[PDB]
Parts: sequence; structure tokens; C-alpha cells
Amino acid sequence: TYTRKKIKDIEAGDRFVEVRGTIAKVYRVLTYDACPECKKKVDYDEGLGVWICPEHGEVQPIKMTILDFGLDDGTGYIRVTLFGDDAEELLGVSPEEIAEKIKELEESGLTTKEAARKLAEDEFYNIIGREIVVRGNVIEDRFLGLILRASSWEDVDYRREIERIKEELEKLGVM
Amino acid sequence: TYTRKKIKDIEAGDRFVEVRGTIAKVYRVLTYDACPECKKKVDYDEGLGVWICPEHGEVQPIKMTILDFGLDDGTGYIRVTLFGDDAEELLGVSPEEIAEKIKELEESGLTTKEAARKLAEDEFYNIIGREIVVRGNVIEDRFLGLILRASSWEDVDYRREIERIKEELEKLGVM
Amino acid sequence: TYTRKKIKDIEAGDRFVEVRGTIAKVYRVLTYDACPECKKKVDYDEGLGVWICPEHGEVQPIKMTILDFGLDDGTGYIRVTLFGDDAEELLGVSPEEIAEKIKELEESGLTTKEAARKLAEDEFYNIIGREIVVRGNVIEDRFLGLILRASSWEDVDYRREIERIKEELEKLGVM
Amino acid sequence: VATYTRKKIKDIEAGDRFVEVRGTIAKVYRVLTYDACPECKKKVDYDEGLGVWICPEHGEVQPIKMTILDFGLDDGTGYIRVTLFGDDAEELLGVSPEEIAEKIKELEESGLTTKEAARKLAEDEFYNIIGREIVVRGNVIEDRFLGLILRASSWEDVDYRREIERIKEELEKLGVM
Amino acid sequence: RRRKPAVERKISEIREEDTRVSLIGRVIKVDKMDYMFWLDDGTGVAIIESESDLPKVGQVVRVIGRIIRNEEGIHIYAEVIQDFSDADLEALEEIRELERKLLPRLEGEIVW
Amino acid sequence: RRRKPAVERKISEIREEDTRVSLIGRVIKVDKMDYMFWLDDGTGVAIIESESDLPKVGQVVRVIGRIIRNEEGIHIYAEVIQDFSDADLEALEEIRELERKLLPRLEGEIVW
Amino acid sequence: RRRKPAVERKISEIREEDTRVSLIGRVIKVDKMDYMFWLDDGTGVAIIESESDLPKVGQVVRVIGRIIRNEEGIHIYAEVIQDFSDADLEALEEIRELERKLLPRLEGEIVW
Amino acid sequence: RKPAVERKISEIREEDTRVSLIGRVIKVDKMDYMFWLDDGTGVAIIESESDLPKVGQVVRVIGRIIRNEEGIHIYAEVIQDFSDADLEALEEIRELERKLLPRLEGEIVW
Amino acid sequence: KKRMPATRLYIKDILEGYFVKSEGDFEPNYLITKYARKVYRAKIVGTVVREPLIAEDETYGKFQVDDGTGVIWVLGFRDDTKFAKLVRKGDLVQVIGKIAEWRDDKQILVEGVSKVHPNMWILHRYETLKEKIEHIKKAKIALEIYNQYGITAKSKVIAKNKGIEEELLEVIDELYGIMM
Amino acid sequence: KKRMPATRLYIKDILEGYFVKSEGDFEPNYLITKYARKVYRAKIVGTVVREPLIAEDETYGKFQVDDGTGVIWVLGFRDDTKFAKLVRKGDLVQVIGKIAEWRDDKQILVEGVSKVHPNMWILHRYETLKEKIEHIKKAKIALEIYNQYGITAKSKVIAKNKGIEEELLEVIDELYGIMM
Amino acid sequence: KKRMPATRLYIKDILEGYFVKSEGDFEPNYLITKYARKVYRAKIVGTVVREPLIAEDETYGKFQVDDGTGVIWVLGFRDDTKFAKLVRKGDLVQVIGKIAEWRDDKQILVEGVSKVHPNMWILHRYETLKEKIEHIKKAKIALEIYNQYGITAKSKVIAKNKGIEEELLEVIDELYGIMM
Amino acid sequence: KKRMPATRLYIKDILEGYFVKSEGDFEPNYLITKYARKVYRAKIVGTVVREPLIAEDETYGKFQVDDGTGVIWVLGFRDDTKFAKLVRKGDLVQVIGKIAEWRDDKQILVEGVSKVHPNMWILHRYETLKEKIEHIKKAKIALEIYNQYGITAKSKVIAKNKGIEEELLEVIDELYGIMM
Ligand SMILES: [Zn+2]
Ligand SMILES: [Zn+2]
Ligand SMILES: [Zn+2]
Ligand SMILES: [Zn+2]
Repeated sequence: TYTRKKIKDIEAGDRFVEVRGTIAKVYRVLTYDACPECKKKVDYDEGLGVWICPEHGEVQPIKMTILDFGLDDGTGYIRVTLFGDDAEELLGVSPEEIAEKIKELEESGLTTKEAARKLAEDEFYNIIGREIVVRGNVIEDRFLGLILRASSWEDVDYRREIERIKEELEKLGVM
Repeated sequence: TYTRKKIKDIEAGDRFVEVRGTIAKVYRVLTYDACPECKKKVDYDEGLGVWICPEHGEVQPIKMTILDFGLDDGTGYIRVTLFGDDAEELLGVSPEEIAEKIKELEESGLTTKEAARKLAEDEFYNIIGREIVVRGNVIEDRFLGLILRASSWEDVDYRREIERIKEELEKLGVM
Repeated sequence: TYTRKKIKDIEAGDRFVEVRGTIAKVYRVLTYDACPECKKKVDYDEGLGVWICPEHGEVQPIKMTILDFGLDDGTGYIRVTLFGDDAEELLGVSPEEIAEKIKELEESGLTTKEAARKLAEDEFYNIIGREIVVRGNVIEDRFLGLILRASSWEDVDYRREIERIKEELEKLGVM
Repeated sequence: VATYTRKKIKDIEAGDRFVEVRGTIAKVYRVLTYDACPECKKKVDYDEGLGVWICPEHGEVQPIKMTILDFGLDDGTGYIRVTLFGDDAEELLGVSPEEIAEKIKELEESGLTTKEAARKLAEDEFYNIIGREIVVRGNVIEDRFLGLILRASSWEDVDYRREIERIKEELEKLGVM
Repeated sequence: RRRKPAVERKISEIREEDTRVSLIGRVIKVDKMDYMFWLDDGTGVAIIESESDLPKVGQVVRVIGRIIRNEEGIHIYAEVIQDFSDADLEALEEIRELERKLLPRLEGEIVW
Repeated sequence: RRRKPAVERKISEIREEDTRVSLIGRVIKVDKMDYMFWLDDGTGVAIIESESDLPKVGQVVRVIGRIIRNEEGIHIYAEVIQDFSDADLEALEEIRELERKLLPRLEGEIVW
Repeated sequence: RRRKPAVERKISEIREEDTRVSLIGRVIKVDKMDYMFWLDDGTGVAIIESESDLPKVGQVVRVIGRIIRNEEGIHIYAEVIQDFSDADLEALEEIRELERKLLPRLEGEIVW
Repeated sequence: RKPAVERKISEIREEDTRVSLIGRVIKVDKMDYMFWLDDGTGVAIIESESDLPKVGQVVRVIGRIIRNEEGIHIYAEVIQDFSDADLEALEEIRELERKLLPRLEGEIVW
Repeated sequence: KKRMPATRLYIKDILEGYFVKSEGDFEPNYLITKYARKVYRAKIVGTVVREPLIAEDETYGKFQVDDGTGVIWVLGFRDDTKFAKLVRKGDLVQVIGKIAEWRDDKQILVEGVSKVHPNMWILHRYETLKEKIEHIKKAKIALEIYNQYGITAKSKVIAKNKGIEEELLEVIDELYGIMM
Repeated sequence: KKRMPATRLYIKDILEGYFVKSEGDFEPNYLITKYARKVYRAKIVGTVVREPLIAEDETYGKFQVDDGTGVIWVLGFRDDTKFAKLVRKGDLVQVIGKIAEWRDDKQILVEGVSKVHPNMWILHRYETLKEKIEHIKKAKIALEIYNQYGITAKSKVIAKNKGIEEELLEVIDELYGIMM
Repeated sequence: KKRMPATRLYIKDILEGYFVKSEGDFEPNYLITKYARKVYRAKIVGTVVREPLIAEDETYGKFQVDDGTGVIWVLGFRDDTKFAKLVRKGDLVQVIGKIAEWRDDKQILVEGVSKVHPNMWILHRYETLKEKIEHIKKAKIALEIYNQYGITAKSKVIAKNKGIEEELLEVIDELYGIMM
Repeated sequence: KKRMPATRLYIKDILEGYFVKSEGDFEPNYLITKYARKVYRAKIVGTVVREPLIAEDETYGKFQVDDGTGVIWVLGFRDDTKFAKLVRKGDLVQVIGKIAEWRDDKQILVEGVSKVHPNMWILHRYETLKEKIEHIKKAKIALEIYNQYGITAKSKVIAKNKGIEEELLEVIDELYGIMM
């Protein structure tokens, strides 16, 4: 399944990693089209004028969300990436609203990245400071270093963390 | 109760009269000694070395200020005299300060009257042009003419004055 | 001829009086036309449209100067009127120049007396304070008081005044 | 007598002598005062066991208070620390050493050490000299813990026509005028 | 070139010939980056520009200022701002009306 | 309503579209009853109308002022008056000329 | 302290306590090299320092000015020179002695 | 300012000024704005300003003691719900911190 | 020992009246307004529009006052320059003082200046209008008496029994003689 | 309508006099000298000592006058500044004008300045000495009568009988009133 | 591109810590607590005690935080004022931000505020205690090495062998220098 | 501890550059002008056009500066508000400080302000013009190297032997990446 790991010891190429932390910075919010069967990126062919998905033939794509933010737990800082319905659940805003807002921002004369960053820093600034437990895989990007791509996130279980910290206190040797 | 009268119709010997006007000159300001119970003029005896207040026996002198100015209200000009703490309130300076200033002027070789006049005309010149309402009784001094001995003074109530002027205009026959 | 008289003792109807004093105020300077040979006022008769002198027939008028000023001595103040060439000698300005100055002043919108007063108080202010001797006759005007109409004037003589005040000093009894 | 030489802050190195630098005051580090001989104006030592000040040039002398100023100079191509001694310090600041000593004493009476009192005095009362153009002269030394330091002998105000002449000459070298 | 007195006017009736005016209103919005405020006395809104000082929002002021009439608009350049917070405005308007209805007739009476 | 810079200009070269100008001149006449002075810099004379302060006669000043253009005429409403009595004017005009002849070409160089 | 009045004296009676001198006298010699001239009152000759104006021989003159007492000599730092060509000097002398006789008694009498 | 300190109502100290309580409501008086809090060791009448708790809702209150002749009542400032809570860990951590703080703060030097 | 009371005026009337300068010692200067009113001392309320100008050696001091009908200079020479320091720009003052003329332009020689509350300004407006109307009526009544009859011992009796002050006929005649 | 005459003084009499300022409107300011003389307008003769200082805007103009007895300031404000331009330093002038006080120092408010000749200056000295002597003897005559009864009807009658002008009694009365 | 992770503290650790502000451009300000811990970003949990005071032009916004050991100011300038709008008085918040000093009193420049549940607060207390204990024992075992030799290569090697992080030696040295 | 020198700039360039905000801790914010110049600190000379605005509780202070090509706001927060009190309207100041952006308008966070003589203003003009010319020439030379070849070690060698700083190529690359 998933293996618990500390941010201090995260290394590239690791798989099935569980981290707990708090959100410290939000970088990007974006939406883009994907296949309605495998939820995978579809290529808009100029010669055909349609969105081809080279695993199910021609399909009609649907919008899905991508979120880029940062996690900290007191021992390190890791940039993390959240996908699809998890981002909608975390943010609480339906994806079509994000799409409409980002087109409205880009209509003023901003590129895709500028609109994404402005939208992240101007509306979804209220999620940072909140705790989150992420499960995912560690990838290395040549320009950004370590990125934890989270398959899913689930709220912190207080009792499990309390018993973990108590057992670590026993390892310390107070009781 | 007091009666409001215009300065044009002020006659000698009238009592309990109230006058509205503007301060047009400052004649004198000075200090003297009075009883600490009745606030009345007391006599210091050189041969006895004490102050005698013949309802009070021997008492410790206290400082009382006299202010002497002139009031104008478009129809006449009349002298007004204020006593004690009312002059302290109107001038805003404690009587001990006036006493020490007049002492300092007297140490220059100037008589009492001249020192009082210079103090009035060189330090308290900023009250000229102030609009007030005084109350008191009128007396006829053989060397000065009419004098109004103020018992209390107050500030103008502008709404009542507007009411009075409106009533006068109504009697005239415009409104 | 002419008899000395103190200003304090000048009375109405007195004749042939000379005084010595100092100019204290200039009232007016004007010019008007007169008969060229006997020096008398000529009337511009509207019935004939000509200047008539009703003692010598028709004449061509010439301009002459009139000057009203004030003389003082230390014992009193009197008004003095000079006529014609005397004013020209005292001032040093030919009557025609006064004439154009008056008409320029009038063209601005001022009456004859206003122009006279303006000219007297604006350009002829430099004769005040000079010593002079006036000789003439005292007349009484109902609304103006005593006017010493001067027949002639001269610069004050010094030796005669010094000897007169010396004999007055001898009368005092110092030497 | 050796003459001084203009030199850009960019290319000055440790151990150089007689360097002249024009710049703007960008930070005030410290202002302090201490005792010195009243004749040779040199550091004298007060001995606790002897209770006197000893000048190793004149014997026993009565101490006189002189101030030291420590600031930073910037001229578009670099940033360098500068230290001013004695008379020039109160000439630049405009406050006699007695007042500085009294203020340091009052600061230390609040429980602050020497360094903290000096820094608070510099940053709380003499902050109005930042942004002033000056031309300093002195010798550049290298302190093992602070880097390059320019110890100044004298300072003067600029001279708006000579500087314009220099800029015109440099523009002529570029080839526009 | 005697300076003209401040001709006291309401916002709705600022005529074209005016070069200096004196208005009384209450502040409704203040912009500090541009140093402007909006004056509203019931019959209109005027964008009053200021040089160095601004009033607070919600208080009644009296503003004496010039007129700058260009194609950019018509904005009043405030010169003197006075705090009229506790003045009786109804009595002021009554006396303004009475003065306006009486004085033009009064000057006509008497002759030479 | 962005604030406009003081477009530095000569007296003889004041355009029609200017709204704020900065002049340098010397005073030749001052009128204290009306609070005005005459600024003369060699190529013209401008009637500068102050608000509260006046300079002396014969000293060189620099005036930053808002231009008021009505049918009455053209007159500069001084806002900031600075004393440039001991300034170097020849070097100032030389640098103004150099900047004017160089800067318009500079912006064209380089691309993106 | 107010400015002192002038005191008039003769050459032979120049007192040490006198401060400013008024003299009436005769020119006998003028030296333009040092701007100096000799003045004769009859009882002596005094050297007078003219600043810019110089009298003529044959013109009797009156000088008001300052005395300079140094080790080199006694010369009068003249301030004003005026023509008295015509003058009753005897009357001036008689009134001077008459005043010196009566004024000291006049002031003493009449108490308050 | 004075930090808020938490105890039991039966162990209220005269020297202490600001109090933090976690307790059980039994009754409430609207007209006087009183209500009763029970922490298991005693009952305290505490004065809510305008909020009013419900019976069955465990309440944590931050307030100030008003030791007058009228009784012992708490000038409550903060009222919050703790009905979904554990506290055994609360006494555990309070006693742990109390036991090890005095030596820990005295440990080491400069 | 008599002092004439000060009248409350519009600045327009001060600027449009005729200034009569006395020649004797025992008479003061005065001003006759367009509706035959002699005024010795003026008393106005208005806004200071400019910072006071005080000479470098405090010989004199002045400031401008505006009230909505005209703008007038207020001066003080020698030791009255102290008054010029009691006010600054934008204040709402009340000024009492004499009337003087200099270079065909009326000016006030200040005797006192003092700040007031806006309600005092409204009182100034009410009172000045009310006391203008009264004198307008009285002068309108007395003008007919002067025109029909003139100055006769019986004209004084008629004015006495009609309720009109005696001096009003004299000031009307003076105005006629000055503006003729 | 009465211009009561100016009087001739020494400078010290003006400087060491008693300045009495009036309070009523119909009374002018005056001076009471040491020997009980009432002075309204001074008329002095003397030489000018320094350059006339005049304001660049010609609002005020003042200069110094010296005659050997003291230094006196001659001033002219507003319109009178023209007189300050008539003089040059180093000449003898006759100055006629009023007396006023500023910063406990006497000064003359100018009304007329004229260039003069030295012989009329010695005539000035003659006249002032003679008038001083005459008033001194009159005051000496009046002193004992004042000290006899005071200001009573009998005293007035006897003063009239032996030939003393009545106002002297009041002048010494005011002098005694102000000395205390 | 490296961000130093925020560390969890009590309020008292911040209040009597030592503020060290850097002078170079490439170094941030920091804090050294009493027991020699280097702190860059604070991360506190506590209840709010007073209403958020925010300027009407929303340039600045600040509020108070209390948990049981002290009262700290949480500030936001210019753009950050939005955070001061997210809170209401009475609730428990987690605040993450930087440390800065103004008028001899520490304060936190906000970077993020989030409302939270009490069990998180108790977990916060647990984590603070755990972090305090480990570092206090590490400082205790490093004190012997520091007082033994100092900052030397042999001392660094023996500290590495004993398992003590190197930077503690320099932190101890800087704290020792700050004390004297 | 390295501090970067301040560059003398036109206000127009400050208002027309691209503001790059750092994300790490050990890097400061900066601004890239239209001609590929990285600036950390600005230093301008100009006229204060308005009275400084200081909050009632002295938490911040600001003033406007104009030099001829633009008008910029200068700010100071917390204890730097003291600087906002050193100047008044009409001054000719020199301001040194960092560059910040708020609501898409560039502003300067003040570190020092000080009055100067007009000759200093003329030096500012000369020296800023020369400093612009030099960098324009260098960037024009380096742009061709960037475009023809790219980012390689051999391109770095070419730039080294051509007399162009190494960092300029990276600055041009960043400008291209931000303007794409
Ligand atoms: Zn698919
Ligand atoms: Zn008693
Ligand atoms: Zn004839
Ligand atoms: Zn030595």
C-alpha cells in the first residue's frame, strides 16, 4: 500500500510515500481537457480539428483541475501537485467556475501562467495554514527539483498521530 | 430673574440687567487681597502686620483678580467690570500669575496703575473681538460715567439670538 | 500802510495787517480767466457768447492763479489766499501748466474742486514748512471763518525779526 | 608630500595607500567615544591598579574624549566601510563628544552593553546623514572579520563643477560629445 | 485685477461664467493615492481635487475653490476647506433665500 | 487620474496641450497687492500668479506651476517656487540639449 | 542706547570728554593726496578728514563730525561739511553764552 | 498582557486572575446572563455576555474572576464548544508539563 | 470722553462708500455709504484667504478678508502688527476697526481680530441684513422731508414729530453736497 | 473745525515728556512736558544726521533729526512717505508734525518738511528760549496758587484776577495725578 | 531556491529570544532563543482575544494571539491585510509567519492564517514539548564540546562522531558573543 | 555579508520595468528594466510635491517625488516613518531605497532621504545619462551573441573575450523568458 516517510529523508525515484504537513504556499491553479474514459491528456490535432486520445480513439474531452502548492512539517519543504477531483474537494469550487475565472483573467491581457498565478494568489489564499496528509510519488523535475505528485489526500487522523508521537516519546524514554 | 436690554436704554441705578455685545477695549487687569471665606476686600494694617476682615477677625489673604473692559453692541458703548474667578475663567490665567507679572512690572520702577495698564494691553489683547453676554447692575461713577458690575458672564446661545432677530424682522413686516 | 498784528488778536473787519509764520497745510490751487488789463473776473455771457468785463467793455480774458493755504505762528491758525502772479512766484510753475493739469484731472471724472484738492495735495506738497510773511486784509466768511486775503507776500527778513525779538527780550528784563 | 588619487570602489584592493573615494552614505554602523591623550591625540590606557591614564609618549596625562564614526559608502559600483576619527566625526555629525558620551552613559544605565548602546545611538539619533554625497580620503586595510575597511584621514564636501568635468571627459571617451 | 469674491452656489447651478465658487457639502468618498474627494449635498456630486489636505468620510465641509474647465471635465480645485460639522444648515438656507429675495429690490429704493 | 510630471519648457515654447510646466527665470517685477510677479528668462515674460508667497526682485527662481488657459489670457499658477540663485545655468542648458538630442534615439535600440 | 547729540566747540577749547564736534571756521589749505584740509576758527587750526567733498579757499565752512584721538595727532573724522559763507557769528556766540548762563538754572527750578 | 491559564474550579487560586475552564452546563438564567458550568469537581456560576450555551453542549470558557461581595462569578470573554473532545490526554499533558517545566527552564545556562 | 459704536457692514458698502476726511483736530474721519449712513468703525466677519504678510522688522502686518460680497485688506502699523499674527490661512474671523483710504482703495486699520464659530457667521448675516433694512426705511422717509422743504427750523420740528433722528437730515444734505 | 496751533520745543522736552493718549473719539493724543506744558504738534529745526531709510514698496519712510540736544525719529506711513524723499543727509530742515510713541520711545509723525537757512535756525533758538522762559515764569507764579487751595472756584477767580490761564491748573493737576 | 522550514514554538520562546538582523542582501533576519535554537519562521497555534483592527484604507491589519504563555501581535502590511480579515474574535487559529522586531517588542509578520480544531491544538502542545526536549538535550551534550576546545577541526570531528549537528557550535559561539 | 550597490535611475524606467519577486529565502526581489538591467536598489533625486502623509499613530509615512519623467510614491513602514518627517513640500531631495510593487504600481521603500544643492541635481542628470548610455551599448553588443549562438560554455567564452559581463547573458535570457 502506502509507506510513511519523513521529508528529511525523501529521495528521488521513491514510490508509495505518505507525508503529513501544513500548506505553506500556493503556486498554481489550472484546468485542462482530458479523455472522459481514462482521464488522460488529449491532443487537439490541427489537421483533424478534434481531440484525439490515442488509447480510445476519438473522444469528447472534459475539463479537470491541477493544483500546485507547498507542504512543510518542520523538517523540510516539498512542492506537491494535486490532481482532478481531489483539488475540487480541497478547494470547494466546481471546476467550471475556475475555468470561467481564468478565461476572464486572461482576457485582460495575461498569459496562462500569469492568470493562474494571479488567481491562486488572489482567491485561494485561505487554504494555507491548514493540515493535510498526502500519498503520492516523488519525481525529479530538471528545473524545480523534487515534486511530490499526490494521488490522493485525506484529512489528518488525530488519534493515530497522537499514538505515533507518544510511541516516539517512549523511544525517547520519558515514560 | 434678569432682563435683556439694549445699551442705548441703560440708565443709572437700574438693577438686574443683561447685555449682549463684543469686547471693544481692555482697560485694566490686576490683583488684590480678599478674605478666604467671604471673598471680600480686606485691609492689611502696617501697624498691626495682619489682615483685618471685620466679619472674619484675622484671616489669611487670598488673591482675587479684577478685569476692566468695554462692551459694544452697535447701539452704544459701556464699561464692564468682572471680579474674582470669572476673570480667571475668561482670561484663562490663574491669579498668582497675574500677581507675579504685575510684581515684575512694578520692580521695573513703574507705578501700580501703569503696570496694570501695560499688562492689560501687552498680554491680554487677544480677547478683543469676542462675543459675549454679561449680567449685573449699573452704577454711576462721577469720574467714569456708567459702569456695569458683572456678577456672571456666559457664552452666546446662537439659536436663541437668531430667534430674536427673526422675531424683530417679523415685527418689522418682511417675513 | 501795513501794521503788525498778532494772530491771537486778529478780529473780523480788520484792515492792513501783516503777519509772519509758517505754512501748515495747502488747501487748493486753481486758475480762472479775468480781464487782461484791470485783473477782474469776466463773465462768459450766454446772450452774446463772449467774455464781458462789465467795467471796460469786451475784452479777451487771460488766465490767473488762486491759491488757498494755511498759516501758523504758534499762537493761532489762519487761512490765507494768494492771487495771480504772487502764486506763480511762490510756486514757480506758470499758470498754463496748472491749467492743463487741471483739465487732465477733470477728464478722468472729477469735479473742479476735486481736481483742485488733488493737485494741491499731490504735487504742491513741498512748500509746507517754509517761513513766509503775509500782508493783506482780514475778511470773514460765514462758513469758513477768518481769511486773510493777501495783497502781497515776501520772503521773511531776518535782521528785523531778530531785533524785534531782542527788544521783546529787553522788555522781558533778562539783559 | 604624497598626493591622493581618485579610484573607483570596484577595483580597490587591500593594502593600497592614499585612496580618494566619492560616494553616498548608505548606512551608519556605529558612533562611539573614548579617551585619548590631550597632546598627541592617541589611544591612552587607564590602569585600574594605578588609577591613572598612561600615555606611552608623555607619561601621565589627563584624558580627553574623542569620537569614532563607522559608516558605509556607496557609489554605484561597490560598497565599502569607512571609519572616521576625532575631529572630523563631530564635524560631520555636528554634536560634540560630551553629548555622545552622556547619551552612551544614559543608554548603558538602562542595562545595555557597550555595543548595543552604540548601535542604538547610531540608528536612533544620527539617521539623518544617510543620503549625503561626500569625498573621503584615507588608507584601505583588510580586517580578518569585517573585510575591507577604509580608514579616513580627512573628508570634504563634493565640488559640482569638477565632477561635471569628469563626467564630460568620460562621455567624450565614449564618443557622443 | 481685484480678486473676485467666492460666489456661493449650489452644485446643480454652477454657471459657465464662474471662476471661483464656495460650496457646502458632506464628503462621500475619499481617494488618498490621487488626493480627491466626492462632495454631495443632495442635488449633485462634485469631484473636488485637493493640494495637500483631505477631509474624513462622513463629515460636513465648506470648500472654497476655483474652476478648471477643460475637455477633461469640470473639477473644483479646493483652496480652503473648513469644518462645518455642527452648523445649523436650515437657518443658513433660510437666510440665503431671504437675502436673495430682498437685496436686489433694496438697492433700487432711494435715488441719488 | 495619474499625476503628470512637470514638463520642463521654455517660456516661448509653451504648447497648447500643456497642463503643468516647470520654468526657470529671474524676477523683474513683484506686485504685493495682487500677489503677482513677472518672470523673464531671455525669450519672453510670463505673469506668474502666486498663492501665498513671493520672491524678491532680481533673484533667479525655478517655478513649477499649473497653466490656466481661459479667454482672459494665459498665466501660470505657481505651485512650487525654489531658489536657484547660485546654480550653474550653462551646464544645465548643455545637459538639457544633450538629453533632448540623445534619448529619443536610445529607446529605439534593442528589441523585446 | 540712543545716539548721542552733537556738541559745538572751538579748536582751542576741544575738551577730552567731548565726543562729536561741530565747528565753524576758515579753510587755509587743502591736500587732495590724503583727502585732508586745515580749518581755522580763529583760536587755532585743526586738521579735518574730508571723505569725498572738498571745499574752496574763500568759503567759510561748518563741519560736524567725529574726533580721532591717537598717538599720531588730533584729527577730526568729518561727517558733514556745509557752507556758512553768510553768517552772524556774533549772534551765535551771544546766544551760546546766554544759553550756557541760563539753561543750568532753568532746569533746576520748579520741582515736579 | 496576562496569558490565559486553565485549571479546575475547585482549585481556583486567589493570586490568579484570568481563568480557562472546560465544563458541563446544567442551567442558565437569561435575565441575569448567568449559567452553571460543572468540570467534575465543582459548579461555577459564570456570566456570558450575549452568547448562550445549550444543555448537552460541553463548554470551554475564557474569562476573568470577579471576586466581590456578590459571590464568585467569572466575567466570561470567550465561549466555545468542546462536546466533540477528549480530555484525559489534557490532564496527562498538563501534569507532564507541570512536572518537567521547572527543571527544564532551569537547565543549561547562557 | 465718548466713543462711537461700531456698525456691522457688508464689505461691498465699505468698498462703495464715500470717504470723508476731517480737517479739524476734534473730529474723526468717516465714511458715508450709498444710502446715507455715517460709519465711524466697521465690524465684519469673514474668511482669511492668504497667509499674513509681516515685514522683516515687524513694522507692519496685513491680511485679506473675504465674506462673499467683497475682499478687503486689513492693516496694522507699528504695534498693531501683533494682531496680524493671531490669524492664519482659512480661519473664520471677526474684525473690528476703523476705516481708512489709501490709493483710492478702502482699507481697515485693525483694532481687534478674533476667531468665531460658524453660528456666529450666520448671526452676522441675519443681523447685518436686519439693521440694513431699518436704516433704508428711515432714509427713504427722511429724503422726502429734505427734498420738499429743505433745512428750516420748522423742518427740524417736522422730523422730530415724524420719528426720524435729527442728524439724518444733516447727513443726507452732506451726501447730496458730496455726490453732486 | 479748529486747528489749534503747533508749539516749538527742544528735543529733550519731547523725549523726557509724559505721553497722554486719549480714549474718546473726539480728542487727540498729546504730551505734557516736565515743566507743565501741553503740546499737540511739534515744530523743530535741526540738521539730518544719516540717510533716509525708505521701504522699497514705499509704505513707510523714516529718518533721524539732530539739533545738539537729542536724537529724534521722524516717520511717515502710507501716503506721507513722499516727505521722506525730500531730504538728503547733511542739511538743515524744519519739521512740523504730531508726536506719537512706539516701544517706550517718542517719535514725530511727519506732516511737513522744508529745507532752511542757518540764520532762521538761530531765530528758532531765540524763539524757543523765549517761550520756555515765559512759560517757566508763568508756572512758577501758578505753583504756589495750586499748592494753596487746589482747583476751586476761588482759586480760579484769583488766577483770573492776577492773569494766569486756567488750563495750567488742570495741567499740573494731571501731572500730580500721573506722577504718583 | 531553498526555503528554511518553519519551526514550532511557544510564545515565551519568541518573547525573550534574541533578534539578530542580517546586514547582507543574501541573508534573512532570524531569532536565537534562550536555549540556543535558530528560528526563521514561527508557526504557532492559539486563540484570538480581541477584534482585528484594520485601517479603513486597508494598508495595515493586526490582531492579538494568546495560547497560555504570552500575547503576541500578528501583523500584515500592504497586500497581506487580507489575512486579518479572515479571523473573528474567539476562535482557535494556526498562524504561520516570519519574525520581526519593533519598539523592543517581538511580533509576527503574517504569511498564513487558518481556523482549526482543538485536538490540533493539543497535538501542537505535544510537538512543541517534543521539539524542546530533544534540542535541550542536544545543547546539553554540545556544551561540553564547546567549553572543551572551541571551534576547531578536531572539535568539529569529535562533534560529528558524537552525532551533534555542526551548526550548534557556531550558534553557541554567536550566543556567547551576544551575551558579552 | 554582501550588499549590492545602488544604481542611479530615471523614474520612468522604474515605472516601466518588470518586477521579479524571489521565491527563496536567500534571494532578494529585483526589477529588470526595458533594456535588460537588473536593479536591486534605486537612488533618485527630485522635488517633493506634496506635504507628507503620516498616520495618526505614526505606523507609516509617505511622500511623492517628481523629477521630470515620472512621479513616484515613497513609503516607509513601522520605524522608517521617521524618514517621512525629514522633508517638506518644495524640497530638492535625494532618496535611496529598495523597490517594491503594490497594486500594479511601483513604489520605493525608503532607506534614506537627504536634501541637496541644485548642482547635485545637475550631477544626477549628467551621471544618470552616462550610466544609461554605457549599459545600452553593452546590451546591444551582447544581444547578438545571445541570439546567434545561445547559452553554451563556448558562448560564455566568446562573451568573456568580447568584454561583456557573464551575468548579462543570463539577464537577457530572463528578460526573453518574461517577455515571451
Ligand atoms: Zn482515453
Ligand atoms: Zn471675610
Ligand atoms: Zn476790465
Ligand atoms: Zn601623549
